Amino acid sequence: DIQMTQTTSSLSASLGDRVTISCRASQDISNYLNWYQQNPDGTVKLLIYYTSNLHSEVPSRFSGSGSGTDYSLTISNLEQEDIATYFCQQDFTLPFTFGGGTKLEIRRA
Amino acid sequence: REFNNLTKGLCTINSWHIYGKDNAVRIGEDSDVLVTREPYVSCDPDECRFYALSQGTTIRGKHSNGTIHDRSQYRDLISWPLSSPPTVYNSRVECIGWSSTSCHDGRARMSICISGPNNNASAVIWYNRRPVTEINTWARNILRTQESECVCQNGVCPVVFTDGSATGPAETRIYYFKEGKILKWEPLTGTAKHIEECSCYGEQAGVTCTCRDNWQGSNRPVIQIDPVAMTHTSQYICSPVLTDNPRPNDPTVGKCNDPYPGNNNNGVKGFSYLDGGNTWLGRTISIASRSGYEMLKVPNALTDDRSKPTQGQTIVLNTDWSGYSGSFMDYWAEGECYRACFYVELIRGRPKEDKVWWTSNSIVSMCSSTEFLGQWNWPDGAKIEYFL
Amino acid sequence: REFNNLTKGLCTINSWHIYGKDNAVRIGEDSDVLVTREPYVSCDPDECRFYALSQGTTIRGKHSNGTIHDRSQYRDLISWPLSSPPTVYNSRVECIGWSSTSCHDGRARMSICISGPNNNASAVIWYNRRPVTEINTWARNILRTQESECVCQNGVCPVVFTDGSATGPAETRIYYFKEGKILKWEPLTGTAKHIEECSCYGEQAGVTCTCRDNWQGSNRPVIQIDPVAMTHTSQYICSPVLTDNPRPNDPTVGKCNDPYPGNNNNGVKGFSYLDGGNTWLGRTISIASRSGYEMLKVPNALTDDRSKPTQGQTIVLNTDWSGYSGSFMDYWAEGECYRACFYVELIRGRPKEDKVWWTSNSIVSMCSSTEFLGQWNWPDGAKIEYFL
Amino acid sequence: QVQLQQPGAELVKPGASVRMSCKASGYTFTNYNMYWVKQSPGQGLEWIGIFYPGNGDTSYNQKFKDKATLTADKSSNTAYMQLSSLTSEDSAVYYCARSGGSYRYDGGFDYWGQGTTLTVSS
Ligand SMILES: CC(=O)N[C@H]1[C@H](O[C@H]2[C@H](O)[C@@H](NC(C)=O)CO[C@@H]2CO)O[C@H](CO)[C@@H](O[C@@H]2O[C@H](CO[C@H]3O[C@H](CO)[C@@H](O)[C@H](O)[C@H]3O)[C@@H](O)[C@H](O[C@H]3O[C@H](CO)[C@@H](O)[C@H](O)[C@@H]3O[C@H]3O[C@H](CO)[C@@H](O)[C@H](O)[C@@H]3O[C@H]3O[C@H](CO)[C@@H](O)[C@H](O)[C@@H]3O)[C@@H]2O)[C@@H]1O
Ligand SMILES: CC(=O)N[C@H]1[C@H](O[C@H]2[C@H](O)[C@@H](NC(C)=O)CO[C@@H]2CO)O[C@H](CO)[C@@H](O[C@@H]2O[C@H](CO[C@H]3O[C@H](CO)[C@@H](O)[C@H](O)[C@H]3O)[C@@H](O)[C@H](O[C@H]3O[C@H](CO)[C@@H](O)[C@H](O)[C@@H]3O[C@H]3O[C@H](CO)[C@@H](O)[C@H](O)[C@@H]3O[C@H]3O[C@H](CO)[C@@H](O)[C@H](O)[C@@H]3O)[C@@H]2O)[C@@H]1O
Ligand SMILES: *[C@@H]1O[C@H](CO)[C@@H](O)[C@H](O)[C@H]1NC(C)=O
Ligand SMILES: *[C@@H]1O[C@H](CO)[C@@H](O)[C@H](O)[C@H]1NC(C)=O
Ligand SMILES: *[C@@H]1O[C@H](CO)[C@@H](O)[C@H](O)[C@H]1NC(C)=O
Ligand SMILES: *[C@@H]1O[C@H](CO)[C@@H](O)[C@H](O)[C@H]1NC(C)=O
Ligand SMILES: [Ca+2]
Ligand SMILES: [Ca+2]
Repeated sequence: DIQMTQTTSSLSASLGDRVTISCRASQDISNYLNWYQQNPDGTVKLLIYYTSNLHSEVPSRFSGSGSGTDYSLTISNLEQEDIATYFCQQDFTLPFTFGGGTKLEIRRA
Repeated sequence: REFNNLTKGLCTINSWHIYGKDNAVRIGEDSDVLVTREPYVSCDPDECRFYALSQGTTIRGKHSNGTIHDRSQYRDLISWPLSSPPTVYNSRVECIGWSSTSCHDGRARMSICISGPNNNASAVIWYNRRPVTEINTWARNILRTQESECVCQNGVCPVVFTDGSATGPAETRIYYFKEGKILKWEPLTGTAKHIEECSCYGEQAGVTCTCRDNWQGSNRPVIQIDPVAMTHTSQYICSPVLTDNPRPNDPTVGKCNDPYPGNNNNGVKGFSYLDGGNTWLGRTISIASRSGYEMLKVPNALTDDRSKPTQGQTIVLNTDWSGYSGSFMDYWAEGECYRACFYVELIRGRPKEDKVWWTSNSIVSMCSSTEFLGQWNWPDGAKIEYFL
Repeated sequence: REFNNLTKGLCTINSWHIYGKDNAVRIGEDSDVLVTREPYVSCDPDECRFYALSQGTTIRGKHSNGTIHDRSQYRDLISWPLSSPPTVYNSRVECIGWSSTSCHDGRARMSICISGPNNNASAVIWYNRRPVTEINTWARNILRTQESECVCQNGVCPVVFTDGSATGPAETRIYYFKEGKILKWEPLTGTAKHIEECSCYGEQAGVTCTCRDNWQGSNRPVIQIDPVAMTHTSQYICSPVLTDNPRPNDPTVGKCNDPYPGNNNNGVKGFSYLDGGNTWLGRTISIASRSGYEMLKVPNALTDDRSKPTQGQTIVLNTDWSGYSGSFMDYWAEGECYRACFYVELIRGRPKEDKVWWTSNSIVSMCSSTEFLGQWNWPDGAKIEYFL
Repeated sequence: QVQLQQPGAELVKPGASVRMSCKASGYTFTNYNMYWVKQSPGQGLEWIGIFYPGNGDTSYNQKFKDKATLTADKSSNTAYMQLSSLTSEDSAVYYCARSGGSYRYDGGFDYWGQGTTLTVSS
């Protein structure tokens, strides 16, 4: 199937920080890529769709970009409430696939 | 009668007006309508009639259980009065077999039916109500052909067959018949990876066929066949408006000489009129099924690898089921240009609607207009709850 | 074949002899008769056949529930052998749509079918079994036409359409076709307030149509159309013998240039032969419904605002149901005068007989005699209790 | 307010069958494809299939064209998923989600249920 390569399942950062998550697709998905945030309980929320479109009521700080096989989510000012796992996904063709995910953490002493 | 000649060109297509619709399944629940599939329409110098692969059983009889199966010795190619339903009492068997095509060269009709077991199939070519030529299998693996009318120029009727793998390379040939006789044949060339279920139209002494790449393409192979020189060519619709199905979502740019990847080992018979800015594509609405149908103006869809729709027209809502579709034209209608036409086999029953044990269909066809007519939706119209 | 020509005049009408009657609903309960409505009859140089708007379902099948509804994508104009019932197996689809008209100019037939949604309807004009012209909606509000045969003179076939309000002013046009092509058109003039469902007859190179003023008239608008000059005129039957329905009781005097008031936003298609003293009117017997039918001699009914019947002839008892009715004539019968003819659609089922879920009909037609024949009543003949 | 309400957890004996209730409220049920997804350790997130209430259309992840049979009750506005022949490996978390493109297969899964955790044990 189209394999979704998400390289880095752990990203330490500090509140205030501009973090950037990257995603990879086996083949050229032509922008049909989305991003999901799964907060620690289980809530899977959608943020960006079709590479750059923010979903309804999604913080203006979240960015999404990338073309061809490489895409990326850019979180501007890391807030405590962003410490979740982000999953990229492609809907270019069936079946739909998801990357491995990337768990954001804090850099401390 | 002299042999026809692709003398004219296609008229400016601005709208698709309703042309025929036989509410076969509607009426079929209380009448003697034969179970069919793989329909199409063709015209002779004084009539246009529907055609299909009958299953040798009506819809309400017990012999309809199992009609999903598309190959048995109880299937014949039947023709019938434009827009009436294929009834036992009005249909006219044309030949025996489970894959066909038929064109009228001017003088008479040529019908071809393929029958036999998968590894041992044959195509008997009838010309004028009489069998005249036979062609045994070459790759011994489901010798199949067009499934829609063929086109002829000055006596020569090119026609496309395929014998082999339906999920890997195979062997297709362009046979050239005249009055039933094989004038020659040739293996497929051009850049088209796999060919299946070609929809051909004619205009300006050149035949154009849009087919099905079951193997790897979501875009579609095309075959520009020359009736006189008896050569041909192949490639793909450069357009990123993919028209096969299943199919991945629409890209920004498309492939011209190689298949568009994403989905493989599947597709549907479809068609298209490629006339420069005057080009329309037909496709299903769902990217995952044969539900809904639409027509779209995509100028230079054959050459431009970025071409996007500039006009449209729905035919079947997404919620309604479509199926195969193809082209045909009245090469005998009075006029200075050939009015492009097409039909969409509305499929009813299995595998989608499985409350019934049969699988059958009805036809809806349309032709072009130079007027910008308003659109209406054309569903099959039957209520599956009534056959329970 | 040369184009016909309204060379003769109407013969002296003294009696109406029986001409056709297909006991469609009678036979229909145990045969494969299509559900219809809006019938009429027309003749070509060698046949006269019935026509109607099929509903794409037979009477006994489950798909008849809801046939009251008069507009859907499952309706086609079908024609059939004079006096036989419209059976799936013998009917012949003519075009797709839910409003029509058809005349034969001598050489070939012209059929017109209107289909589409209320705000986006179109009329594709077929001439000789092939579509040739299309006309999109103008007021985007139920583009509708005659619902009975049209008349042609030397190649020109005038025909009346209406697009707009069915209960207030609208836009009607008199299109003039030749071999399928629009030679011209023009907006309605004359004193007629509203036009709908025109019944036209020809004689003496002039066409006469009697229509339906759904908006305000209980009397009926008339349109004297000239096929050569391609002009036309309108007014109303001066006669106080009102022929529309619903309709107020008969007055002593009538209106000639304005609609007769009392009942509005309703009516029925009807007809009349206006030939000086040789004039007969047709009308329903009930002033409140389409029950019963009668013919009456009302001399100078078109000019005389006081004219009352001098002869009569019942056709359908008051207790029996009638419906639409119109004119037609065999412009090809050997003779020195055109025998006037007419048909009355006997409506069975909903909304009147609501023990059934369908709505359908049968035809009874008659032509004139110079003899003073005795009268008989001609009901549909079916027993609604049998379809329960 | 799209709301795809889904039960907390299912407990079933290994080898049995089970049904995933996915009661949807908040929009025209008949208008949006309903997807199903499995989230398990190792494999991660996986799409099972799609049910389109508008006309009953379904498609499955070829790797699940046995394990699952999609269906839905239009009256109660619920979508369903019955898993056949449960084993230890079936223990994961199943989510039903709505399509951003409605009938289309683009626009991502705009709305998700809370997730039903299925358990296979004795
Ligand atoms: C003559 C005329 O006006 N025709 C238009 C027609 O008018 C009707 C009237 O509405 C009606 N009523 C009244 C009161 O007038 C009377 O009947 C009239 C005639 O029938 O209306 C239709 C319908 O809106 C209209 O068709 C559309 O045409 C679009 C062209 O538009 C523009 O460009 C023109 C010309 O330059 C310009 O004038 C305008 O300014 C522009 O708006 C065409 O784009 C539309 O088609 C897209 O949308 C459909 C849904 O509406 C899709 O199903 C269709 O496939 C296509 O969009 C898909 O594909 C494209 C191509 O890649 C993509 O860009 C989209 O994202 C979308 O893709 C997704 O859906 C596909 C299908 O499921 C998937 O396969 C794919 O992966 C994606 O998921 C429409 O044809 C007549 O022109
Ligand atoms: C050639 C011939 O003789 N024809 C007559 C026919 O003969 C048949 C024989 O009876 C039969 N048997 C035998 C043994 O011979 C064999 O078949 C023969 C031919 O079929 O018989 C009919 C029936 O009686 C007869 O028709 C009537 O004709 C009347 C003309 O009468 C006279 O004038 C002539 C000529 O000058 C003269 O010779 C006589 O001396 C006069 O009697 C005609 O008036 C009759 O029609 C009225 O009555 C009907 C009921 O019978 C109504 O339904 C009809 O509408 C009309 O009357 C309504 O309308 C008028 C006009 O405004 C009004 O005046 C009435 O008050 C009445 O109106 C009310 O009813 C309407 C309908 O419901 C409402 O809409 C309205 O508001 C009012 O409520 C009849 O046509 C053949 O000529
Ligand atoms: C054939 O169809 C019938 C009719 O519904 C069904 O009950 C029967 O089981 C079907 N055939 C088979 C082999 O199941
Ligand atoms: C038809 O077409 C060919 C084109 O080369 C031409 O040779 C021939 O003269 C034409 N024949 C008829 C029968 O019109
Ligand atoms: C359709 O007709 C049947 C047959 O009598 C009737 O019972 C049914 O209720 C009708 N349809 C509707 C929508 O009521
Ligand atoms: C028919 O009628 C017109 C009347 O002006 C006349 O010109 C023409 O000569 C006649 N045509 C035929 C074909 O009889
Ligand atoms: Ca393919
Ligand atoms: Ca009126």
